[PDB]
Amino acid sequence: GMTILSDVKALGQQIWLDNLSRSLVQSGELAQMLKQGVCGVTSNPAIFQKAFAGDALYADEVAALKRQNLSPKQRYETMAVADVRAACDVCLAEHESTGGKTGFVSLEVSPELAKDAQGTVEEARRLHAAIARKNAMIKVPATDAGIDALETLVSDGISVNLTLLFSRAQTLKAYAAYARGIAKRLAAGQSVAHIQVVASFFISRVDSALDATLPDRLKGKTAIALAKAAYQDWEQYFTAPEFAALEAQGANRVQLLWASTGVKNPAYPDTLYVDSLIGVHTVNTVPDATLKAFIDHGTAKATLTESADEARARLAEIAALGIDVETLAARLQEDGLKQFEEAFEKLLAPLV
Repeated sequence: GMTILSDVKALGQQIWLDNLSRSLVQSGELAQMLKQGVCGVTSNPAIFQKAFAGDALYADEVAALKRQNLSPKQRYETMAVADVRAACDVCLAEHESTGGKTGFVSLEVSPELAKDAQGTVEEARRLHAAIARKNAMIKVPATDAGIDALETLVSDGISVNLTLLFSRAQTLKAYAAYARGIAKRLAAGQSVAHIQVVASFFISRVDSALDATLPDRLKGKTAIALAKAAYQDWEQYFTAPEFAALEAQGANRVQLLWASTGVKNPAYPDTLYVDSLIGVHTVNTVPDATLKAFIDHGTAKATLTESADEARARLAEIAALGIDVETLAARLQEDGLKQFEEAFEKLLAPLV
């Protein structure tokens, strides 16, 4: 039942909604969710493409914006920033109640900037200022350029959702860049306690890529094993003396956020990813149908750290089979960027 969301909070994990639309906010539904245990919102270009295509409340907004001399990208941004700002207002009470630790809404920069660090910094600063809310996170793909940009944006005091992570190595690079930006701010005497970063590590895409050619004992197990190993890396990185020296001064840890947690293979229970990845100091962002499934028949248990030994053994067998998870991660990130760009171009076309 609905109290499972509160039960999961007690285990140290926030559950966010992986969807955003003008009607979700305007109808009052998002505000009711924030009272009933949803703790934040994520968007991406595919989410907006579907929202703009299907939500009736955009029609008048598009007609108004087509009366102005604006590029399709600025039409999109005016609509998207307005939804994000309205959602931030709904989530603000929650955000402020925890000292700025919860109640975030994420807006992703243009996919065409993914390999341009300076362009990414420029757009992220601009969108941060345009939303004008302390609980907005700018979402930035975790390419090498994105990790460069992350260090700068953190140095600038901006909260970031680093997305399209599939790699434990790349995630550790992101932690190091975060720590460099935090260290810069502390050395300059600037505040850090309100800077929040999440590392959105994708789940279902890994199993979708590998399962058809895996042996039976491994089907539907790789993504969870990778996530469990990533969380052990996280514990080790953030408790080490180097980060402890920063956390003593007010720095917040990065938190892992499980994304792509809707189950895509009907051979697996629809709550598989949410049930399997609950642990302290994490987030899981879920599409509506997965949130519904988890409320109905999910289980709140501290599963993320269970059986870490078996996770390691499975990842060792994945390597034994010749699957290089780092090569896979790069390919999955590249594919996700192409897919997001496809969705973005599809949403721009009706805005010309």
